[PDB]
This record gives sequence, C-alpha cells and structure tokens, in this order.
Amino acid sequence: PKFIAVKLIPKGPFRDIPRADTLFGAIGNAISAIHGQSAVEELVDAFVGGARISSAFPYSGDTYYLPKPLSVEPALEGDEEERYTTAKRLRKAKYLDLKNFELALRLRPFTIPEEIPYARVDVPRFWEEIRFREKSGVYFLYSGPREVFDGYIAPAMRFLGDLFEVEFHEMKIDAPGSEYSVTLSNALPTKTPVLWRLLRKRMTFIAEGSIVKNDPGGMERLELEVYVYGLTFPLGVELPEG
Amino acid sequence: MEIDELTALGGLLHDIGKPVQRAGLYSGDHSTQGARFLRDLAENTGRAEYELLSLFSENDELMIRRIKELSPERFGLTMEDVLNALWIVYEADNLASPQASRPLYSVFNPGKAYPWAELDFEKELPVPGDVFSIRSQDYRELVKRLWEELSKAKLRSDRLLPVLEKYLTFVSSVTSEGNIISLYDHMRMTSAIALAMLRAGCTAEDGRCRKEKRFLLIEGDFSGIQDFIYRVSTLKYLRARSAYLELIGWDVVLEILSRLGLTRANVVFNAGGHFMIIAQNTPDAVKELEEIRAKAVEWLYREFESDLYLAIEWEPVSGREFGREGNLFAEARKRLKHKLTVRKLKRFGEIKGLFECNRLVSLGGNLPKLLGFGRTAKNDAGVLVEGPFSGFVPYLQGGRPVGEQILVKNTLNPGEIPESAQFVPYFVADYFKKDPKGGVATFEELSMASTGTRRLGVMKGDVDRLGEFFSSMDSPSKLATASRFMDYFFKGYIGAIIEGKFGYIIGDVPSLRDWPEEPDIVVVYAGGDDFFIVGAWDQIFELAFRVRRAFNAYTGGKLTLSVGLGYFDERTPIYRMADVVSERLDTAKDEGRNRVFVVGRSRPLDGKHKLSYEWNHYEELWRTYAPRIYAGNGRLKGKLESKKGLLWKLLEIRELYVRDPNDVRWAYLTLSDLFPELVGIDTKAVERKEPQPVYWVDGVLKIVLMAVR
Repeated sequence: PKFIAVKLIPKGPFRDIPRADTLFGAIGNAISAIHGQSAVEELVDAFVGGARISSAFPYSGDTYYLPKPLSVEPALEGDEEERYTTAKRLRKAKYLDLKNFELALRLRPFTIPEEIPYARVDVPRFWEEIRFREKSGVYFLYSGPREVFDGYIAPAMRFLGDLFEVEFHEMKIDAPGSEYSVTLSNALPTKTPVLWRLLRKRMTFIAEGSIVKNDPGGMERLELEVYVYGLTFPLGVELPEG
Repeated sequence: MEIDELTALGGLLHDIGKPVQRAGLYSGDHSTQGARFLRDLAENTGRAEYELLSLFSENDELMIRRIKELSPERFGLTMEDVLNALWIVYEADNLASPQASRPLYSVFNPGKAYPWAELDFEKELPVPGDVFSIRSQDYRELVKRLWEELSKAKLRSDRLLPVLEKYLTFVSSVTSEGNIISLYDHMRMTSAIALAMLRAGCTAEDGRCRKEKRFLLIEGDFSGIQDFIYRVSTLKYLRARSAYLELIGWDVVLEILSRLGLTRANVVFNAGGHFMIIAQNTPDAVKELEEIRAKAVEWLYREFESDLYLAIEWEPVSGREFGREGNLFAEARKRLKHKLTVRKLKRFGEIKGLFECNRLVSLGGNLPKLLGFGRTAKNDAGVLVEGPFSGFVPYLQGGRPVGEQILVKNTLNPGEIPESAQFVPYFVADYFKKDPKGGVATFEELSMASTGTRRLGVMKGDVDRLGEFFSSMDSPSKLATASRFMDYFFKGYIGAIIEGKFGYIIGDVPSLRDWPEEPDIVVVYAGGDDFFIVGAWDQIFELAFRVRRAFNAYTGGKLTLSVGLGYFDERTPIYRMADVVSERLDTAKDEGRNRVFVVGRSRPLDGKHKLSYEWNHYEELWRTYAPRIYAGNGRLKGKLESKKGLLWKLLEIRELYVRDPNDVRWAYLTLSDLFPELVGIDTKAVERKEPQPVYWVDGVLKIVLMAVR
C-alpha cells in the first residue's frame, strides 16, 4: 500500500525517537493549541474511523528503515557455526531497510543494516540525546484521507517544528496479503496477539514489530480529558507454521 | 519403602558394581560383584534394604526365586512390582547409554583425561592432561571411603546422590578410549529415566516405553535476568537480587519435582536461570505442569511487573530419542528450544488480564553467616523472602533448619539437619572482599584499593559457542556431564582463582601489582557460563587473564571465553556499568570470539580495525612492552621517571594513524632503542590487510599510565 511518510529533518539532537502513542499525544496537544478541543475530537473520530499513524523510524539519505517483524524470529532456520552466529545478530537487529523488510514479510532470506543512522550519546554530569548522521532523520507513516492529513496532521507537525523542520513524500510498501499483520505502531491490543514484545509506560503496550490477527487496537480516554493512542498500523505478514 | 523410592534407588545403584570390580574386591564381573558389595553392606549395620537393592547389579527362573526369598512384605513391596522395578531399571541403563585402569576422558577434550581425585573445590582444579592408568589401590581407597559413607547415609535419593557425586564424579562409567561420561551422571540419569517410566505406568514390557512417547523433556528458562538484577535505584543489595533469583528458580524446580513426585536426579541441569527436567508424559503431569506454569507467571508477574518472566515448555519424547540412531536427542532438544523461543515471544500469555526491597536489604545485610535456607509455607514465622510457591527461612550456623526441604550452600554433606528433611545442595560463586565491618565491601571501598587511578573495575564474561557444544551431546548422561562440569567451573572454582590458587597452571598474566591475600573483588553473579564481577580495577584487569587461562586449562584448550572490561568512576550508577560492559562484551563476541575488550579505544572506521584483542595477542603485547616501561606495584621504571610524556607522545602519534592509517607521517615522527617495533613501516600487515603495530600499543600504555598516575 502507498502512504504519506512525514520526514522530520532535525535541527540539533533528539531526546526521543518517538513512538506512535507520543506522536499522537504531541499532535493532539498541538491541534488543541491551533484549533480548540472540538477539532481534537474530530481527529480522534478520524482515527477511530480508520486513519492510522506509525511510530517514528530512522531514515538516512534516501533509505527508509522499518522495524524487524517478530514473525522471522521463529523461522531463522528456514553451516552449523555460520547459522549460530548469524541467527543471534539477526535476532538482535531492531530495524531493516525497506527492501529487506518486504522480504522478511514474505519469509524470504534477507539482510540486516550494517550501520544504523543514530547513536545514543549519554553525556555524564546523567541524561542522553540521539545524534543523527548526515542527511539522517526520523519519519513516520500516515494512512487515511488526505483532507484529514491536510486538515489536522500537517498543521500540527508544522507547529511542533517551529528542534526540527518537516517535509513529506508518498511512500510505497509491498506487503503480502494475509490473515496476519505486523504493527508499525505500538498498540493497546483488543485481542490476545500472536507474537509480541511488551512495552511498559502506567500502561502495557505491544511493541512495534509485534504480530496480530485482525486486531485494530484501541484508544483510551482518561482524567489527570486526554486520549492515548493505541491503534495498530497493520501490514500483512506471512507466518511460519508452529 | 515404597515402589517409587525403590525404582529411584534401583537405577541409581544399578552400576555400583563398577568401582568394586576395578578395586579387585570380589572376583566376579561388575554385575556379580556389585550384588555382593551391597549385600555385604546390608549385613553390616543391619539395614536389609540394601540387600533389596543388591538385585539391580544382576529366563526369570532364578530371579523370581531369589526375589521371593527376600520378603517383599518386610518392605511392603509386591513381588510383581519388584520385577517391574528390575526390568524398568534394566531399560533406563540402555537409554542413558576395556581395561580397568582407564580414566575418565574430558568432555571438553576427549583426547585428554582426568587424574583420579574426588570432587573438592578447595584442593585443586580439575585439568584434563595426559592419559595415566589409575591404580587398583586408588579404587580400593575409593570403595572403602564410599562404603563408610553409605553406611551412615539415610537411604533417600537426596542422601545417596551427594556421596555418589563426591566419590564417583571422576570415574569412567565405561572403561573405553575417549569415554566422556562421568559415572555419577550415568547413574542419576538412569535413576531419572527409570522413575519417569514408573511414574509413566508402563509395565510388563520386554518398545512400549522405548518406541512410545512416554517421557517429557522440560526446559525452563528465565528471560529478563539482567533487567531484573541491574537497573536498580548498592552492591550488598545487588548481591541479594542475584541471590533471590537463585531461590525463585529452586522454588519452581522443586515444586515441579514435588507435584510430579520426582527426585533431584530428574534435574539434568539448573544454572544461569536455565533448567531441564526429564519426566513422565501422563495427562496428570501435563496438567500439573500447566497448573504450575500459570501460577509461577502470575506470582512472578505480580511481584516484578514485566521485568522477569519464566518461559516453560515441554516436548513429548520417547526412549528412541534419548540416543543416536544413524543424533536424535539433540533434535528432540532443538524442537523444544523452538517451543521455548516462541514462548519468549508471548511473554505472560498466561495472564488473560494483561490486556485490560527491605527484605532483600536485610537478606544482603544478613548474607554472611547463613548456611542455607528452609523451603517452608509462606505464612510461617521467620520467612525472610518468598517465591511463587514457598517461603524461605534463613538457616544460620547455630540455628535450626525449618522446612520440608532445606537448601544448603557449598557442601555435599548434609551436616546436622533432620532425618526427615530432604537435603538439597546448591553451589554458588560467593567470593566477596570483607570490609572492616563484617559486611561486604562497597563500590567506594573497592575503588579505593586500586593501584594508581581510583576507578571501580567491572567485567562481564561469557563462554563462546556453548549452544553448539551442548547440542553435540548424543545422550542424557553426556549432556549431564557437559553441564555439571561447565557449571562447576564458575560455581566451584572462580572463588579459588580469585584467592590466588592454581599459579603453576595459570602462569604469568598481565598484572599491575603483586596478587593480594584478601583481594578487593566481589562476585555479583557467576554460573552457567556467564559471570559478572567487580573490584579494584587493576585486580579486575588481572583476574580476566587468570580466569581465561584457568578456563583454557579446565577445558582442553577447546573452549574460549569472551570478556568485556570497564573502569568506571565509583559514583557511576550500577545500570550504566552493566550497559557499557555488556556493549563491550558482545562487541568482543561480534569481532570474532576468544577476544577481550581490554579498554575503550579510538580507531579508524575502515572495517580493518577491531576494538577487541584476541587474548594471546594482548598477552604477548603485555609480555613485550610492559617490562620495558613498568617496574610493578604502581611504579614506572626509573629510566622513564621524568620521561613520562614520552608515553603520552606515543598515544598522540597513534591518533595521527587513527586520523588516516594511509598517511605515513607517524614514520616521519619516530632512547630510540625503546619501542623499535613501532618505528618501521609494517609490510606483511599491509599485505595481510591488517593494522600497524602502532595501532595496538595503546592497550598496554593506557593501562600502565592508569596504574602509574
């Protein structure tokens, strides 16, 4: 499917490579500052209506990175000493470039990014930041109606820019049709999922890369009114039998 | 006695005829000769049960008569049941499956072999060397010591195993060339398998049990171990968090054994938070496993949120699979490893609602004078900590043991504990530099004791390519030796290595100061092939080479370690240190293995320059340069007093190599007789596509300057 990618060109270092709950938070608060609570309510409606955003991922030059689907972890066996070393380094990798992501979805053989375009510098005093590489940045994907993108997501992102600037282009991901899909966002599942990593925030989130079977995720409102985004950004994924 | 305890002890003593034949005591074959030894032992001290266990060494004509003559009523055992026990134990022997003098050959290097000695963590390090015959005398001494211990033993698998472990650990269970299985391991694994068939209920078979999936391999593995131990708000505490994990795993393993009825012989291995158990495949058992797995996850999930998880799985297996046809056993494990990986990608999927400190401080504080812990009910006076299924009551020197089971530390001798208390030994690497107060030393104190700079030393270490090693094991008894020997290196001998033992074996290693009597070192965790140790940086730097060398010897030079070293400001938080040495460790494992991350460094990113050093590289480098510039005990050589900058100049010159390796200025740049190795341009290295000598030197210089400052 084709999606709007929103590139974040950073002016200076980052402290969060933000995931989708926080991106929605930021955009929700930004929408209220620009248009008032009614619009936030219109945004939540678009999102419950079908619109989705991913978590943010690194990019470098014209290379887009995506999260390794956990579907391949149980399938790596599909030399004796060559298999042992590689299996572990591939189990460790958190990202894949778009080309090898597409492969990993169809369970075909694929490779790992050699160098990844960011480094967590943790200077002592102690707290840390993310150093981006040259022409390197973070992006996230929007799927949904354009009028919602232009009407809410675009303006919000401009406002949040003023630590970065923003640009966005069409982006295509080829993905196998299947009963099973990866999440490109962190989600609050509705049903118990197939493969996952838990994320703790307090709230329990399925991680990016987890696999679900027809699970849209959900939103939650709370009183501290503020919405927390836990919707799933599904791409189809081929699973091994097991 | 009952049928279960008999069938346990039966498989356990089946092949006890071996050590008596080899001593030359009775003149039969080992089958004949083992019967007579127990029977003679039954007559001594009048415990007739041994004569009931003497039948395991031996058309069912005489056999039925000879059992009949012993009264089954006296032990309340059915005559038909006794025959079932004999045939069951007969089979167990085959599934876990000549000169008298041959020794046991090392599972790490089948070419070298073990000198007869008994298991003792104080006396000496087991080192496989040259093949010597073991005299008939030494087996005689063995068999007497053995006989005396069996006399006073209480006849419960938990009281038998420890005397068999002491004496029979270093005897070849079969006296053939390249035989690698410890007798003790074969015996427990025969007791293990035989009890599984009995709990299985198979009977009157002579492959229903053998070619039928009547067994259960159960692998239990914790995930989140280091997230649970480190990543805290103090070493005293950090030692209790590691101590607390060991009890939690025991609390589960024992409950599994308790509820399936099994004995500790069914525990193949239990280290590094990884356990395996052979069991029965009855629908009652899978139910009890399923009931237990959920309760442990619920309590573990409630106690530490998502921090620590217990993945448990089990594969139905048969007797075929316990051995090689055309390696099945490995294949039966591989399919279970898969179930186990998949389960780690479903953390806490046994909680449907998932999608809707002071005690440890006292425990760390009272950590020094305790002999063990009692596994009682949760609501019980004196319980200091609690695991999923049970409370744990610290058992002190003067005090009384409390509990159905008692867990005692670093000893195979029960000592004065009750007759009805199940004895469970556990070993742990618990060295610690004692402070002036009887308490363990602090990061601050440890960092003060260093030579030169006042840094805390940290090392994390791992054995390379262990999975491939443990997969190559053909049989249960082989896997049992492999794991027990491996675990005992870290849990048994790292303390020794720290105290300064095994000098002649270890040799000259890199070092900054004369090795102390009370070294400023504290083990955090060490066992099942991984370890985390802290102390005065220079003592930690040296202990890395001491441990790699001992380990090289302990194996046949056939297994290697990877280590990452860190030298931190004493104020640096614990979790950060873990993160950096972790990063440094799996950098060394990533640049090849068998290499050590000595100290952080600056290098060219031309993919031709490794941060790590192969051990023998760094060792040779230290042997070369350090004696020319360093005098020892935090003192530079006298010639270089008022020439200390010369060393700093070399570090700056290396930088110009780091700027660009290709620029030849560091040639331009170069008493001149000191460091001749760095002046020339290396030609073979250019051809080999390798770094210039200059690149490597900083690993020595930065360590010396650190000690000299």
